Amino acid sequence: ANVVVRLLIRRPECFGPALRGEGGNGLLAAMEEAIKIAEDPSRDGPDTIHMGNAIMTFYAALIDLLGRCAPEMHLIHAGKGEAIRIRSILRSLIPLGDLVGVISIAFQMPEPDMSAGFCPDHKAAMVLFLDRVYGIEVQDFLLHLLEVGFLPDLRAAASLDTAALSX
Amino acid sequence: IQFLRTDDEVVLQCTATIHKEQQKLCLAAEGFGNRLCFLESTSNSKNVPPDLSICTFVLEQSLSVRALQEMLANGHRTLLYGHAILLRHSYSGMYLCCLSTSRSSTDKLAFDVGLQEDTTGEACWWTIHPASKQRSEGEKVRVGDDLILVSVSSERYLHLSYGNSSWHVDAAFQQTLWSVAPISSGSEAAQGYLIGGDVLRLLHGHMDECLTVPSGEHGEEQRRTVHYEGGAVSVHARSLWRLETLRVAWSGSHIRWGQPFRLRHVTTGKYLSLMEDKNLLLMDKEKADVKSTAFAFRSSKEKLDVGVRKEVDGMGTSEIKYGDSICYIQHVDTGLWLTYQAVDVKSARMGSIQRKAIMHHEGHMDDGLNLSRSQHEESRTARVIRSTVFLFNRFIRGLD
Repeated sequence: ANVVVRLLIRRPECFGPALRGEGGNGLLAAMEEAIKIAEDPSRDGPDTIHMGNAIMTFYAALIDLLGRCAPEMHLIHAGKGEAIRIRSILRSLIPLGDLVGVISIAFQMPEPDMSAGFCPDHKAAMVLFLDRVYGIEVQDFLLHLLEVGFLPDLRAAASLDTAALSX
Repeated sequence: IQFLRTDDEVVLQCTATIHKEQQKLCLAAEGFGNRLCFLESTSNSKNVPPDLSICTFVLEQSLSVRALQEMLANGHRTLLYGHAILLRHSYSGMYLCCLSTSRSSTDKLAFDVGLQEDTTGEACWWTIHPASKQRSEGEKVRVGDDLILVSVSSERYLHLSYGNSSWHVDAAFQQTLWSVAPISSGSEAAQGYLIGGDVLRLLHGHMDECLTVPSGEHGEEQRRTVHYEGGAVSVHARSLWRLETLRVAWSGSHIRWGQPFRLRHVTTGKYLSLMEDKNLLLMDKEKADVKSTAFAFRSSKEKLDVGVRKEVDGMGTSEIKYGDSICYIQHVDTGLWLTYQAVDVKSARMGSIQRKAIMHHEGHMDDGLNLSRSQHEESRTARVIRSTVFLFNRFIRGLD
């Protein structure tokens, strides 16, 4: 994990251009535009590679890699200094509000439609990154996150009778 | 071949190639009033001089990263590649460190670099690495080597970020050249002898006067005038001068006869300048020409030698005393010499006793310039006075 962070910071171009660069802001606008690419067929092969879905999977994989690259479950992080250093590096490199906005998108719940778009597994990487990098000991933070990015998805999951489309 | 041994004054420069032109920019820190660092242009020094006083750093400790972490979890050395150094600013006395806030919006991940008083923490330490394959870790660093510094805390590179007006150095992930120019090697600085970059003043053998300017009761146009004054002015803030040498390397060496350097008024920040239509006055840094503002000291009255010394790379020879060293000011362009006048007519002779300075060929054979260094305490007091009057005047104008 440590050498992975060292190499990724030595070559910053490994990160997506919308995150890393003097250009794009971050994951929020990146995934807004990704949803736009998935919706608009002018940006694909006229089974084709959905460019928006590809961007979404790349960013989700990067977030999951960073989250699993987070120092620890705070076993050694309590007494270590290098672990705190790596965790601070991860925090300062990925804004928290960006992650909150990414989680709070509230994808639709569908007759079937296509899963080559904003898949529910994309937010799993964000949840893992939050759990392993930032964590939850703050009451109003937990309540705000639940109110904004968790309740709509919970309601969408619960409002199911027969049309079992996405497990 | 000279090694960088600890307890020496150094200057951290870098080379920037922007807009298809090359510039040499130094690392500077004001110290009092603000914490963040900025840039001083040693290049283009022919009309705008660089403030070498606030660009000087001293290396306190040179330990391994590992010995550093042992000390954290708890003697003239030689610098080795791969160690971690502690850069204390020469003037302010604080320490260079990696900050936690960011001002340049162009870098959302980089950190700023500034000064802090406390040595506790990994922010104030900078590990040192070579910039060439011929030099590896564990090697001694010579003068002029291509060095690069990484923050121990954030593991971020001492990057020279670029902006339209945001010319900062930040803690980024892209490397940038950093060269170390020696100033004072930390060797035996001969006590009682003049050293480059000092803040001192001049006195007379049988007059007890100093070359000063009018006090703050008048406007700065009136303060631009230069004269001699005695009495309580012997120990004041406006009676101090700084010898700013043109060279950026070994500027804090022993100053010798005939070499050129500017005289800076610490209280006002202006330099002594001459146009032939008038006498010498004080003017700001935006037009400080080398030929207009360069001077020297001679040990006699003749013109036997002018262009005899060109450059000496090192501490130099310890020649000029302070007490028993009768120096004579000589301009590099006109070769005119100091003279005291009697402008105050007999009608006002009993009042304010000021005898103006006119720089002339002949002079009087009674000058006897005896040098006297001002202590670090009042030199710092004078320069912080200059900084605070500048800031307060800016605030006053902005609010008015």
